[PDB]
Order: sequence, then structure tokens, then C-alpha cells
Amino acid sequence: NALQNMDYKDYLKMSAGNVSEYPGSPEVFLSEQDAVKAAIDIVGKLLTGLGVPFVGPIVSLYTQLIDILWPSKQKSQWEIFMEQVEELINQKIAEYARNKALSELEGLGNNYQLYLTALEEWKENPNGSRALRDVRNRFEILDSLFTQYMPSFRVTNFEVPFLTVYTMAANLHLLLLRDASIFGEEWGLSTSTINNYYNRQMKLTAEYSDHCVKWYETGLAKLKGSSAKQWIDYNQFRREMTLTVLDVVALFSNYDTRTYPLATTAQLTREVYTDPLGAVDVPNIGSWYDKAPSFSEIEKAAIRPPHEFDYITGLTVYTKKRSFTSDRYMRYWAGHQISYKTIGTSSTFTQMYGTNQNLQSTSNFDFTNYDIYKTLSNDAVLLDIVYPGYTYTFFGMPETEFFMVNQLNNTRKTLTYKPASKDIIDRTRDSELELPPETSGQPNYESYSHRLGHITFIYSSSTSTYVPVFSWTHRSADLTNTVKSGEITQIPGGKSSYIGRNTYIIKGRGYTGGDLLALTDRIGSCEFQMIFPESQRFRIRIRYASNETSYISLYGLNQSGTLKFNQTYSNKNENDLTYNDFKYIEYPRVISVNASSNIQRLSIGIQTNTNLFILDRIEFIPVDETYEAETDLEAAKKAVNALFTNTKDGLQPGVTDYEVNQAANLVECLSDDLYPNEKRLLFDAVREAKRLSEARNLLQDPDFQEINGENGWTASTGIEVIEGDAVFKGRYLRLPGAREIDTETYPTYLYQKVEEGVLKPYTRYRLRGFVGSSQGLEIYTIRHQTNRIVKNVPDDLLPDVPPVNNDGRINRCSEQKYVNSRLEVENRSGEAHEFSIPIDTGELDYNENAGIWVGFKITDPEGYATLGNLELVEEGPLSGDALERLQKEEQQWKIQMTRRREETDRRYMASKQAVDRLYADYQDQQLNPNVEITDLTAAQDLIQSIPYVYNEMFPEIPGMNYTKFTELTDRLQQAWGLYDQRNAIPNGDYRNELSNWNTTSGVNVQQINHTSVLVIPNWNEQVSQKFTVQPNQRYVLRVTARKEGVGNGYVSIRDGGNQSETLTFSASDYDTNGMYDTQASNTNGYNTNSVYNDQTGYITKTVTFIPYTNQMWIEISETEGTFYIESVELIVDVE
Repeated sequence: NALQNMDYKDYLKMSAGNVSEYPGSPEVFLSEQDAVKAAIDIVGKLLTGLGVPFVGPIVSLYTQLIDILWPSKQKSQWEIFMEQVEELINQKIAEYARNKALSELEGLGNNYQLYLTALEEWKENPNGSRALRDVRNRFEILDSLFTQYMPSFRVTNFEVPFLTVYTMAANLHLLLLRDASIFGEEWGLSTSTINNYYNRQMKLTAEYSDHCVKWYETGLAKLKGSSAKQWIDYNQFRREMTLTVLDVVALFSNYDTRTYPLATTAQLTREVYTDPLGAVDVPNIGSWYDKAPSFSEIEKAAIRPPHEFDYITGLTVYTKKRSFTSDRYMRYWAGHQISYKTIGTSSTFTQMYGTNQNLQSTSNFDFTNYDIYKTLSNDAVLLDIVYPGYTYTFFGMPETEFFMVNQLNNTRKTLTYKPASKDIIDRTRDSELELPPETSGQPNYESYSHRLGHITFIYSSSTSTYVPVFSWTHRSADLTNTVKSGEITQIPGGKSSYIGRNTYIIKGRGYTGGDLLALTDRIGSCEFQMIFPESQRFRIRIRYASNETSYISLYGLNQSGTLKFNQTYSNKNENDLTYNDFKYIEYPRVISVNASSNIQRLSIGIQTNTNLFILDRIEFIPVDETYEAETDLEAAKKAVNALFTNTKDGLQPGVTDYEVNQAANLVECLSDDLYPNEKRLLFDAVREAKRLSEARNLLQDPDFQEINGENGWTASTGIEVIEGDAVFKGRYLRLPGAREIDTETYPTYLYQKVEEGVLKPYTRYRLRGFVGSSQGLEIYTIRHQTNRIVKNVPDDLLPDVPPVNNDGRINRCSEQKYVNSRLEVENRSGEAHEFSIPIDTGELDYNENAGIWVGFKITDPEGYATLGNLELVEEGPLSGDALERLQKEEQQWKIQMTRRREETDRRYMASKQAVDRLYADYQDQQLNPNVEITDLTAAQDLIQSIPYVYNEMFPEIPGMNYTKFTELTDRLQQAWGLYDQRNAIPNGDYRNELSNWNTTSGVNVQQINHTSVLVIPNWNEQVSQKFTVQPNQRYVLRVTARKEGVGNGYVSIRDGGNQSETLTFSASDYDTNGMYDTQASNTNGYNTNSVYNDQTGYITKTVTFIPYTNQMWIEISETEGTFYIESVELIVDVE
């Protein structure tokens, strides 16, 4: 039945089994198909040998490439590649340049065929200089031929005509240089010569990619028009040049043998569109596009916007009938609903196309578990002539056969749409003319290159346009996202799954073999669903682009964590990306999956900082069981080595104490079982490094063991020392916020002085440390000038996901791996965790002994900081601009000090004399009898007026005059001590508040001018004391007081007998009688007065007294107003 009209060639291509007919024209007729046939075969063979570094497969590959590109047939395959593009864009390449290129490419052929033999010779005798000289030399020859010839395939004004040639040539050149890096050392080639081949490969891979994309776009943009006819030509260029150019360009990055050192599977996820299913150039009738929608309307209708990868599961076709008379009618595809889905997910999607109004019938097709590898359609016309002689035409699609192969068990099946028509003009359309299979010894149901993906539709009621359009996906894109053990598996971002969320997909340009997944603030995550049929360990690698540096996070496959990505491009729209804008990042965590038939899920997200991240593809790379252990050894040997000078017995100057700790933590990652000796020697190294750090640190007590001790740190109350905690190894400080109590705030402070004796002249020092986190942390350096910076450091070094678990213990290896991924960000801003502050010396002075103070302070109640790894180190001598700057600072300070010593000496000498005059002797051991409370307060006022006692910016720290202030204060307190001892009235100056006094409830002691005074606020209040004295000697009672307001203040003393004295105080104790107008003394016309200058201080009054008993009473009271008592003293009279 199928056998009778069949050719002998078709019968032999059938074989093992029974198939149908499959009538195709491979190579014959139009040679756009012969070009497309060749591109499809070439791309198909390249796909089975990406990454593979083995001689037999490579030899075998080159064999098939050469048989395609240089057949023994009549016409050159290159000329056909020219005819292909020239006939699409209606432009011939000029004669002289056309004939030159062909001549050079015939020559390339000869040389390539000489390259092949020398390659097969080396796969027999691989050891010695026989087939080794041939091949290494035939290689060199081809490199120079490509260098000389590539410009020949991009003659200006003819870049598009030549595009398929340029691309096929460029492909071979990159393929050739790949041979150098795989068979490099084996062909006896220097390490340095490979690098120059490799570097060029990478340079060329960009230049050749960027060229092909750029001229694809130009080419395509030239074919934009406004008619349906012009659209067909546009889409034909788009389809054919995708197969023939972009599909090849997509492969170029896989020829990088250092990025891809073993077998790799790539996936082409782009869709392509066969020509619309309508009749064209029916003789004497025309074409479906004669009367049809515009270019824009068709592009809108027929072509899908970028979407997640999908496949077809079901179809419902709506059928209508056209009939101008009976005896002649068409039933035709008027519309459809198509069902489809993304990988994994069991969510079904439906779209409707065309019309479903006024139907004859409906046909349903189920496609689940089947690929459609071929369609046979009918492009049809209904012609009828109605009275009185008009002609009417109608174009529709009345029949399709869909050829199907089962995905699971390889069974084959046909479904047919064929409603009843009568007396139409038919022509069949075979998809295999546009998307042929690969040429194998195997039938098209094994070797098919594409499968039916979707069905769109061109509809207009006005023009009676009803035209299906079929879209197709490439075989290399699987429907399961299977990840195999033996290989690097690539999964493009387009193959992510629909989970109910929106998602943003950017159209690709050709570089990636499909469209690009983007993550943005508005739609921040994506999910992959994958089958792992084998247990295996993988590392994950991501190919991406971004305009910013930030972090992605990964969750699934039994883990979760975070990966920094770096800016790859700048100042570009995300649709103008070129080859070199894409880079790779490597997730350091090895991942272990168990074999399963069920889907396993990896979701990728961005932080809430991040604005843009563009995902090309994720990659799974097989790693072996010891890979984790090996790479931890390398990382630790590197970090430890970086601490030391070349002799290995000193620290590098710019290595911090924090970095020594970091390295020590990484050493702990090493396997005890695999690498015992290495771990032991790397620990000896870091311990020594740590001893060197401490030896060069000029700060005392760097491990915080002696806070507030003699020579070390001075610290405010509330500062905590913490041991055995996250982030810091060993001990560190937590500084709390400033303490608020009512109207007072008390700042947190920490400081130390480094003495002039350990320093050097004209030398730069560095204060360094590590801040875990902070808010309002003020850092001070003091020598001559005071400098302050403020550091606010985020709390970003702890993971948010708690990963400690039941295993509550700290693991320094994993902790330091996380922290390192966060210091990576190259800050030196105020926000960075490290800090390093210069402090410069000029000349040293041992007398003045300024030294260097380093200080920390928090004045904010909401402030805090964690602080560790503090050091002050010598960097070295000052030169150049640093030295000029310092000499200016020093000069300015010398001149300013001179004015400050002038001011100090006035105030100091007046303070010194006021204290000296208090004593009789000169060992401050005896008070003068005359000193009264007013001599003591006068002294205090003067001592308080000495300037520059404390540093102006950091008052807790001593200033230049501190020693002077303290000396005098001690001598004053001594004298005040003696005053209290001499006074027979206990607590007569109220320095112990109200001790020893009987008072009513309203009486109080106020501090006025830094001294204690008793206040009697109302007349019903009183004070008294009984105390013992030595009787029958003479005392003097001295009272210093002030009476305000109406009435009198009284101080009464009595003994136990008949002796009694009263002193009286009133407001009238001030009254002065004036001068009497300068007692009129002047002559000749001047009679000025004065300003009778009156103030308000205390009055001192005295009385003598001889007690005749050993008990005395003193009583203090008033009749009205307010009474202030500064002191009552009773002393032995030596007058």
C-alpha cells in the first residue's frame, strides 16, 4: 500500500520495522534547504562532542565535518552558503571578492584534509617524532591561513551575504585552537605558548560572536516592511539564520577547555517558526498573503513573547465550512485551543486562537508522552465561479498529519486532522523541508532535529485570513531537566518552572542559544525542578551578568546558603549585552544528591538590596569524594603563606592581627585523617605568626585580661569582655550604649596611652582593629592634634538561617568561610569591618611625653560596638607629602602651645600662692590660724579656673595641665582636712551633709559654688548640736553666713552653766553709706560721683568664749526670710 508508490531509496531507509513514506528533497532543488540541512548536521555533531578531550571522538568529529563542508560533489558547499544569504536579502556579493573567498576556502579544504590524516596518524603512533611533526605543523599552517583569510569573509558592504560563511569558518578556527590546549603538552609545546593560544582563543571567541550577532540583527532589520509578503521573508531569514548562524554561535563558549574539562551537554531553548500554513503562488490564483493583515499584526499574532520553556500536551481544533455553491466546499481550521506546560509542575496552561463561532465540528488530540517530529500539512484553495462570471477564492488549511514518537517506549503513531472537503486545489507542506533531521543511518523518528512546541494563528475576518503557524524546539532541550553523573550538565534559565509567580524573561540575541532569565526587585526568585537518576556529588556554577555587585541565595538539594556575584558590565541596557558581559561564579559548597524518580528543587533568590541579576544557565559539575578536602588544604596553605615574608620568619607589614586569626580558623578545616602532617605544620606556622603579631603590637594587654590595670586600658563601667563567642576567636569587647539617668547621660569610653619611650621620630604608626558591628562608635587618635572618626558597621557577619542546630558548638572553619564571603566586598568606607588609621610622629620629647592616645567612645544611648584584634603597629618612616603635612602641623602646634603656656602660668601661679598662704610650715602639715572657710573657697575658685586640664574633644582624657590641677587639688583637700580637724564643732562646714546636727524636716544642705551650705528656708525651722569641749580655755567662734529677706538670723552658743553668746545677721550687714559724692573736692567744672559697687557674698562675724563645762550647745535659727550658713567653727584662741 505504502510500498507501491515508494522509491528503492525510501524502502532501504525504512528497514528494521515498517514505517510510512517520508518524501523529502535532501540537497536537491532550492539550496536554502541544502544549507539548512548542512547547518543542522553540523550543529548536531558538535553537540555530541563538547568538552570531550579524546583523540578518537575528535578525529571522528573532524571526519564528518570535512565530509559536509568539502564533499566530492560538483558545487562547493561554501558557494551554497553564499547563495543562501544572497537570495534572502536580494543582494549578490561582488565578483572579485566572491571568487577570492571561494578560492581560499577550496585551499582551506586541501589543508584541513592534510590536517585530518596527520591526526589519524597520531591516533596510531602517538609516541615519537613521526606523526608528531606533521600534525604540529599542519596545525600552525592552518592558524596562519585563518589569520590571513578571516577579513576576506567580512568585506565592508557585504557583511550579511558572507555571514553564514564567516560563521562556519570562525567555528573551525576556534575548534582548531581548542586542539592546542587539549593536545598541547602532548605535542611538546611550552606552557607559555599554550597561554598565548588560549588567550587568543578567548579574544577571538568574543570578536567572532559579537560580529555574527551584530550582522544577524542588521540583516534582519533590513527586511522589516509593512506587508504580509515582506513578513514571510523576514521570518525566513530569522529561522534559517538561527539554524545556520546563531545555533553555531551558541556553542562557542563550550570550546573553552579550562572552563569545560570534560564532556558537557548544552541545550538550545530558542523556538523557531516554520512558514505559515497557507498556499503561495498558486498559478493564476495568487497567495494567502495577497489580501491579509500587516507585518506588525502578523508579528503580534504568530510570534510568542519570551516565556518559560514549555511543551505541548493537547489540542482542540475548531472547524468551519466555506461553500460558494454545493458540489464544492472546504472544511478548515478556523481556530484552536492548545494545552501546554512547563517542566515538572502539573499545572496546565491553555490559550485560544482564531475563532470558535459558527462551527461544523471540533477535533481533539492528546499528545501527552509523545514528541511530534514531523508534520504533513495541506495548503489549500477553494476556487468557484458564480453567475454571472465572478471568481471567488478562499485560502484555508483543511488537513494535517502529525507524526509522533513516544518519549518513554519509542513507539510510533499518527494522528490526522481531515474533515470532509470536496474539489479543492491541494499542495502538501512537509516540515522536514524546513527542519530536516540529522543525517544518520537511522530514520527520522530517531534522528529528528526538532519537535513541535506550539501553534499560533493568523486571523482576520475582514480578509478571510485563517492561517496556522507552527513553532518548534530543538532536540537538545530535554523535557525533564535530567542531570547525569558522567557530565557537566547545563540548565538554561529559560528552563525554570512556573510556580504561580510572575517572572521576567529577556529576549536573547544568539549568544546563549535562548532567552535570558532576569531577577529584579519586583520579581526576585526563580525555581528549577530536576531529575537526578543517580546518587552523586556536584559543585554548582552559574553563568550570569549584572550591573551591580550583590548576593544571591540558593535553597534546595538538602542545603541553603549565599553567593556573592560581581558587576560584569556598566552603563548598558540589559538588551545590549555582548559576549564579554557574561561571567561565572562558583558556589563553594559541594552538594550531595540521592538518586530519585521524583523531582528535586533548587530555588534561587536575590537579597532586598539587589536590583538586577541576569541568569544565563546553571551548571552541575561532577566532583569526587576527596574534592572538598583537597580544596580546603589549598585554601589554607595559601592563606597561611600570605602572612609571611619570603624567608617565612617575619610578618608582612600590612597583614593584620585579624588576618592571622582568619588563617588559623581555615587551618581547622583540614582533614585529620587525610592530611595530619600538613595540618600540624600549618598550625605551627599560624601559632608562630600569632606570636609575631603580639610581639610587634605596641598596645598593652591586647587580650583584655587586666582592664583598668596599671599601664593598660582604662574602661568605663559596663564594658563586657566576651570569650568563646561567634565571629571573634578568643576574647573581645562589647561596648554598651551611653547610660541615661534622668538629666544625665554617661558615655561609654575605652582608652590607653602609648608612652613616648617606645616610639620613634618621624614615623608612621597604624591603629587597626575589627568591628563586628557598631552604631555611633567614635574612634580617637591623639598626639598633638585630636582626630575623630565615626564608624557605623552593619551586623552582616552572622547568617540569618540558624545553622548551628542541636550541635550547639561553634565551628571556626564553617564560620570563617561564611564571614570571608562578606569581607570580600572591598570597602574602606566608614561602614567596613576593618579599620586602619595613621598616626604620625615628629620629634620626640621625653619631658613633654605626649605619646599617642587611642580611644573609643559611645555617646549615643542607642549606640553599641563589638571590638577585637586591636593593634598599634609601626609602618615605617615618613616621606614626601606625609612628611610635609606633618611638619606644617608641628609648626602650627608649637606656636599655639606658646600661647597656652602663657595663659597657664598666670592662672597656675595665682592658684599656687592661694594654696601656699593656707599653711604655716612648708611641708603642708600645719594650717595658719587665720585661715577661714573663705580662704578655702577662694583657693578652689582659682584652681578651677586653670585651663586645658582635660582634652577638649575627649574630656575623660588628661590635658596638658592635668598634673598641675591634681597637685593643687590634693594640697587643698589636705588643708580642708586640717580645717575640719581643728574645728571643735563636728561637721561645722557641712561637708558630711547633716551628720551630727538635729534639724527640722525643711532644713537642707545645698551645693553652691562647689561648696556645702546649710539652708534655713523658713522661720519655723531650726538646727542645733550638743558637743564636748575642753573647758576653762579661750575659744573663738567664727561664723560665715548670709541672711536674705526680712528679719534676723541667729547663731547662739552656750555652756551648761551661765555663759552664752549670740551672733546676729541681717540684710543690713551689706548697707554702705556711699562716699557722699566723692566728698565734693574738685574745681573748675567737674562733679562726678561713683558706682558704689555692691555685691552679695558671705559675712564673717566672731565672738570669744570660755566654756566652764565640757558640754556646749549651738543653735541656729531665724525670724523670717532665708538664712545660709557656710561654716561655723569654734577653735582654740591663740591670738
